[PDB]
Amino acid sequence: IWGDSGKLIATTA
Repeated sequence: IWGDSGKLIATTA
């Protein structure tokens, strides 16, 4: 996981 643990969609925010 490159950022969020679950829904991995933290591109701009």
